[PDB]
Amino acid sequence: ASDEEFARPTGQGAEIRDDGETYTTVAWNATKLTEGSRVTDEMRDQAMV
Amino acid sequence: ASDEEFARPTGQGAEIRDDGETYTTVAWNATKLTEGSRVTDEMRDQAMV
Amino acid sequence: ATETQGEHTFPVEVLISGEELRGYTAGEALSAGEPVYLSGDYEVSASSADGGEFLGVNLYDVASGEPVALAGDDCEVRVEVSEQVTANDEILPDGLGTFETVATSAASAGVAIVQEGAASGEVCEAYIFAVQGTTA
Amino acid sequence: ATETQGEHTFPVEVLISGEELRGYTAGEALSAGEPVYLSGDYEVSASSADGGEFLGVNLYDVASGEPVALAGDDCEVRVEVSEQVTANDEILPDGLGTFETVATSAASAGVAIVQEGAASGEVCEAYIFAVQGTTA
Amino acid sequence: TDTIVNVQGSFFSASASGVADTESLLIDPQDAKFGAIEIHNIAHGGSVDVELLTSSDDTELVEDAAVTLDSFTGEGISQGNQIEASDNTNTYIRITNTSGGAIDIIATGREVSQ
Amino acid sequence: TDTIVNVQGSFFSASASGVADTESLLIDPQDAKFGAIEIHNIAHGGSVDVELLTSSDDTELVEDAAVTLDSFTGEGISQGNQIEASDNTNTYIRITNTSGGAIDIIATGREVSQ
Amino acid sequence: TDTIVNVQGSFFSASASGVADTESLLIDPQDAKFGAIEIHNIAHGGSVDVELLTSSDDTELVEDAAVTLDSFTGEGISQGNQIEASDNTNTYIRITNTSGGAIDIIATGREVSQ
Amino acid sequence: TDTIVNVQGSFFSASASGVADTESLLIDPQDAKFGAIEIHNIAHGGSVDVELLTSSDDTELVEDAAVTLDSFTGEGISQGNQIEASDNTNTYIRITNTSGGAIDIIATGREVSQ
Amino acid sequence: FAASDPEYVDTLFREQLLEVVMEGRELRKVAREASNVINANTRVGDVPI
Amino acid sequence: VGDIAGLDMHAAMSSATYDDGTDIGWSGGSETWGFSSDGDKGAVVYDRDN
Ligand SMILES: [K+]
Ligand SMILES: [Mg+2]
Ligand SMILES: [Mg+2]
Ligand SMILES: [Mg+2]
Ligand SMILES: [Mg+2]
Ligand SMILES: [Mg+2]
Ligand SMILES: [Mg+2]
Ligand SMILES: [Mg+2]
Ligand SMILES: [Mg+2]
Ligand SMILES: [Mg+2]
Ligand SMILES: [Mg+2]
Ligand SMILES: [Mg+2]
Ligand SMILES: [Mg+2]
Ligand SMILES: [Mg+2]
Repeated sequence: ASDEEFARPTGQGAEIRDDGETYTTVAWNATKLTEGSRVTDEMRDQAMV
Repeated sequence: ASDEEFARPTGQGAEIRDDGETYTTVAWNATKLTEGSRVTDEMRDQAMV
Repeated sequence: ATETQGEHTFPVEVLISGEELRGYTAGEALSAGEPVYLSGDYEVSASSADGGEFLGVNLYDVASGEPVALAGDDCEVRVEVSEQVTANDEILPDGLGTFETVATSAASAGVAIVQEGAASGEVCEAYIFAVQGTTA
Repeated sequence: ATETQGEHTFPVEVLISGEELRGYTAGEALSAGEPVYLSGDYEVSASSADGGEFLGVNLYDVASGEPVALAGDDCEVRVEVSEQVTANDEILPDGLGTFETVATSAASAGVAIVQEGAASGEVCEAYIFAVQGTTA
Repeated sequence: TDTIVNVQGSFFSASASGVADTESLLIDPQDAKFGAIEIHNIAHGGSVDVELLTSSDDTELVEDAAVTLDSFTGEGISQGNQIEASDNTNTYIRITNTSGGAIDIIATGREVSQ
Repeated sequence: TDTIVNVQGSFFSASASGVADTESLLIDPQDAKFGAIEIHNIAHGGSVDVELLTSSDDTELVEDAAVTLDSFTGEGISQGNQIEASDNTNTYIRITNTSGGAIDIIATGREVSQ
Repeated sequence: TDTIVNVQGSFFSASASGVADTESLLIDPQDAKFGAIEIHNIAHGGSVDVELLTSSDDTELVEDAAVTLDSFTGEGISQGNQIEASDNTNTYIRITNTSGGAIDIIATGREVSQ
Repeated sequence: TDTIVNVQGSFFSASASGVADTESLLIDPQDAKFGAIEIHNIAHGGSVDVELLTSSDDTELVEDAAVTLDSFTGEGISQGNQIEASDNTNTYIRITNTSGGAIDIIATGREVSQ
Repeated sequence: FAASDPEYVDTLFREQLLEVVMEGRELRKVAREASNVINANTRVGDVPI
Repeated sequence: VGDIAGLDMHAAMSSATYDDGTDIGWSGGSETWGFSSDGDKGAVVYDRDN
């Protein structure tokens, strides 16, 4: 939503002017964060951990 | 109202003297503050709020 | 403008009809029925002669810097004229707080049309149809 | 036309005051605050320069063939300008989706009066008071 | 070990524009918040006499003692002075114009404890 | 017995590159955080007139009093000054270029308590 | 990081008006609340001898040692001195008029710790 | 009543050994922990130009304004200067060798608050 | 124009005057707490020292 | 903060709210609302009932 404003100083009998609540968005665009690791079968067998 | 003053020293059987409450005014002159907005009926239906 | 009824003076009702009633700030002291133009941002001052300076007529007396109401176009108005006006005369500001005919001014088009004729210094009934500003 | 409040840009509300809001059909894709003229029967397209092509301003974005709401004369509007406007400047369509002054244009009469001044590319506040069609 | 930053003083100034052909600027320590003054700079838009006075009154000027410190000739600045005055010692500094017309006088310094 | 280290209070500087033949650097105490300044150094890439001004307005220079302190000739440094200016006393320092062309001006000193 | 503003000194002055042809102003550190004084300014309304004295009594001047520091001539100001005196060292400063007629004398300085 | 001991400053120095026939020592206030410097002593093993510069970058010297303060001939000491520079004003002091052979340069002063 | 305040401010109504009068400066009253108070039997009298 | 120097209410106000005369139809006050430079009025201490 738009910021709050100050009401307007006006004459008598004058039109009340429009300054309506105005809207926008922030767009999220979720980015795929990825991580890989590869290990050989002999490595997996021989390692202590 | 005027500020508080001090009573006057007086003889006995003597005429009491006058320093009564004196007055003034502070003016106000209110200004009209106005705010307006307009919404279409279709906007009013469709909005999530 | 004002109306004598014996010993009494009455204010003249500037607005005959219409809803073009819009809020501005007075750039000087303005009186009811006085023609005005934009001197600053939403700020209005008394019109000068020969056109290019008209937004509306001041509805009520104001001091400098106070919020003013104007009748703009599509208002029928009671206004004071500096010369004789007949019906169907086009009028614009005279620069004297009053209106004159297009025919008398150096301008070629007006801002209001006289519905009810008046003599010099008296109230005509006119319809506001245009605004005039800076064209160079 | 758009407004900045921090990092945010907001769509400007084209209409400040007025009730001269009228339905047409878009002859092309139109954007909010764009000056428009009659291109066919109840059909409006964006105005070219130098006058003779103004009915009002487009109140929201439309594709070609869609129903447009138009703000006519009697509307106070937030509109974008291509040059510096002072209050009391007359403005008319630029041909570029914007308004320019009568002084700059090859025309000699405008369609709106500037109520709040603005720089080039900024949003002025204006009152629409006239229509321009073809005169030959 | 304990490390503090020192701001070097509290500022004081008296100034007058268009002081007439025989008039003066009275530099009054009662205008200082700490009660005493030390004038370092006198900038003078023309010729001036500088006078130091003791008053016989605690708050007004009623000349008890007076000494003309120096006469400055032409437009310029005297800087790095230590002309000293306070309220409780009833001391005033007077800068008197001696030029054939009006001048501007700017005096600056710092406040000292009463 | 209590022992304290004194570091001197805030450095102050105003500078301009390529100031034109009749233009000026205006040293404004509003730029200091303590509100008041003492100018020790004026470095000039050509001849300059130094002028001390009082304003009639609290925030902008609208000249009330003006004294030309001195004129410096050629390129160089003036150091060991105590030219004094304050925002609350509305004093400003103007260094005006008087060379037949553009110069560089750097002025430095320290902030003093207002 | 901690920042302190330094207001300098506590003010000190002694003065006399119309001191006669061979009489003196006795500047006495007993009048300082910190017990000791450093005198910067001697304003003299005529010729004066400055004399520095130790007293053999704690509270009154009974001369033990005396030295005439300098002789000033005419009406004028001597400034930026550091002439120095304290009560526990029983030191007094005497300014003696030598003008052959009555003069005004103003001395100013600051209090120093005893 | 409270009595405090004042130890002055924090020490600042820049030095170069055998700076070449036309090269320079760049004194940078970023090397000081308080971010501003006041140079008092310049010792030079031969003739030098002293130059005061403002940078257009917050961290590196990219010359904006430049003034040659003075030129020192021969070998010796300049003392009691107050050449001032700071990091957030991006001020710099350059000592340039003009002797035509290799020289040693030592600048000393103290740190000042930013 | 139509009927409005600035036209008829002193002809169709009177500007309000507030029903409450606002007080001036009040001086601090402490003497009775701050001293020995004698409610004397006589206008003149003596205290033995 | 609501109970300092004998005061019993703190009324924290915004930077924007004083009338600087930049908004349309608002005719600016005499002062500067702020606390940054000479003549800046940064606080008002007062009787709520006056
Ligand atoms: K119309
Ligand atoms: Mg808004
Ligand atoms: Mg009687
Ligand atoms: Mg009374
Ligand atoms: Mg309307
Ligand atoms: Mg006194
Ligand atoms: Mg006293
Ligand atoms: Mg100021
Ligand atoms: Mg003793
Ligand atoms: Mg003893
Ligand atoms: Mg930097
Ligand atoms: Mg920085
Ligand atoms: Mg008795
Ligand atoms: Mg002030």
